[PDB]
Amino acid sequence: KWTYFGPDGENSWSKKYPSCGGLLQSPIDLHSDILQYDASLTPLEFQGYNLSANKQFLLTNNGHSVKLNLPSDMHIQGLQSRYSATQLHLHWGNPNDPHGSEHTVSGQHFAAELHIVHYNSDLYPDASTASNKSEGLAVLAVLIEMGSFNPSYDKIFSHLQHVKYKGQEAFVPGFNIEELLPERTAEYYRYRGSLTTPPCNPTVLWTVFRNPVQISQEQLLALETALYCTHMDDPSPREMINNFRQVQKFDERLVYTSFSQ
Amino acid sequence: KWTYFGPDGENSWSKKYPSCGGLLQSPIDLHSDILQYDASLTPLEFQGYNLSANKQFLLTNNGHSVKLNLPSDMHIQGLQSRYSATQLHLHWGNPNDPHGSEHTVSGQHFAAELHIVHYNSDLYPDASTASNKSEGLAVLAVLIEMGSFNPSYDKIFSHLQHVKYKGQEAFVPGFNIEELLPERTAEYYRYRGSLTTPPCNPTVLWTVFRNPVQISQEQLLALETALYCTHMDDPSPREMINNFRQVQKFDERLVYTSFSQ
Ligand SMILES: CCCSc1ccc(S(N)(=O)=O)cc1
Ligand SMILES: CCCSc1ccc(S(N)(=O)=O)cc1
Ligand SMILES: [Zn+2]
Ligand SMILES: [Zn+2]
Repeated sequence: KWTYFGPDGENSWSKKYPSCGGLLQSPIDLHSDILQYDASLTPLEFQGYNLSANKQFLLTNNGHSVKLNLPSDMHIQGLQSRYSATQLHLHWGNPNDPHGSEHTVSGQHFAAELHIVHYNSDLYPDASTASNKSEGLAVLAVLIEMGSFNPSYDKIFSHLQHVKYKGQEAFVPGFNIEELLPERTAEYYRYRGSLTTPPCNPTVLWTVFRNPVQISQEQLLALETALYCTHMDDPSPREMINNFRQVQKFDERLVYTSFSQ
Repeated sequence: KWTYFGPDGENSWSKKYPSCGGLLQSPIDLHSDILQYDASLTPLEFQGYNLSANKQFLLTNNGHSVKLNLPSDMHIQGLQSRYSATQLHLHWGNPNDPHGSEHTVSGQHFAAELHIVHYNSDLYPDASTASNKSEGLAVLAVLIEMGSFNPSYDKIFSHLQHVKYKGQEAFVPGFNIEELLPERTAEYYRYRGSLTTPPCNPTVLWTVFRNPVQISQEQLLALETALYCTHMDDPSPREMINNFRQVQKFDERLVYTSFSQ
């Protein structure tokens, strides 16, 4: 239907998803020439991130990433409208080239990238309806690099073996999703862009935190090697690797920063 | 009517040119994880590059770049067949952002890039026929950085006001094409890839020289302001700027280097 490789990879998405060839596409390279400090960019507030340890949240392998469903009482405060959470998921490379973030900074990929997807619940009833509408979506992006073991990311990664194949689903006990955010969340890049996968709707307000998080080499290896993008009984299995989009052209536009220094 | 910007830009080329969505696409980012030294990459020799100043060669704006036609007696010695020259041309950015190379190195763009296109003349009678056969083409790529004025490049650039519009033709006296190549041509990157424009045929043996050449800011500004993709009489003119493709996924390819450090 769509993939990140072969005949149905990214250069072919615009045949069935015309917005993939339209305006405002993400991701982009965040580089100094196009950065502009904007003192209007104040800190976001993450509300309802501390998920009940008494509730369970659905983890799925959807054949393109691993996604955790989030509840709509979790939201971002600080934007014009409230944006309520719908899901999180990740993008990564492969062990021979372990640099699979979607955004780059001064031309450099990070190892991986987490996206916490929210929709404008003041204007729209659910994420599906908001997804192709004005001001519809807001995604937070965390850049990931190898470093220290990260116990919070392991609250997700410990479940990967239960969602190895496309279609499979596991339950994850609530935990504080703010633990997956980096230091100094007040420091971020902000621009108007798009979903980085089909349908590529140009309806995303991006917030990419300035500082990366760390995960260990073993945790990064697990994320790169645990999943397949095929069904369990597919006689031709494919490993889920390199599930990021290449950077798009971004011309005569700025990315605004909440930091100058 | 494919372009580098807008609805007919590069995410849409695969709608009309299926090889643009196929394998083995160029350009690519040259970075350490995918480099491997190959001691079998011996030096090329450039034969018949010193074109007579008393002869003249056709310069044409083809709607996508500016190209200089080259004579078939100009050839590369050192591949497994003789490859004869057919044309050279360039890719570049724009006046406010002079960063328009096609290949990148460790995620950074150079100002511009020169391609000297050759075809297997042992097997094929012309470059068009060669272009759709396996390793039918060999392209040399020179990375261009903003630096000193370069009198040799100016033997092309001094004619740009005479090929401003699509289809226009000018004559350039012969000069020594080897003066467009960088220092230490024995140091290069080699990989199997494709044309970087439609029809994106995967039939190119690429050689990217390790070292860049320099042209001045004034020479880049001339190149970036002289030319149009449209005909002289077109009521909707379009500036020929940013005529480079984004880098492509490396579909399990390595890039081989003739230098080990
Ligand atoms: C509400 C849209 C659901 S589909 C979807 C597709 C891609 C993204 S991304 N990678 O965060 O831009 C997020 C969501
Ligand atoms: C012989 C093929 C002529 S068309 C052509 C199209 C693209 C290239 S490129 N930019 O050198 O890959 C070179 C030639
Ligand atoms: Zn994503
Ligand atoms: Zn070219």
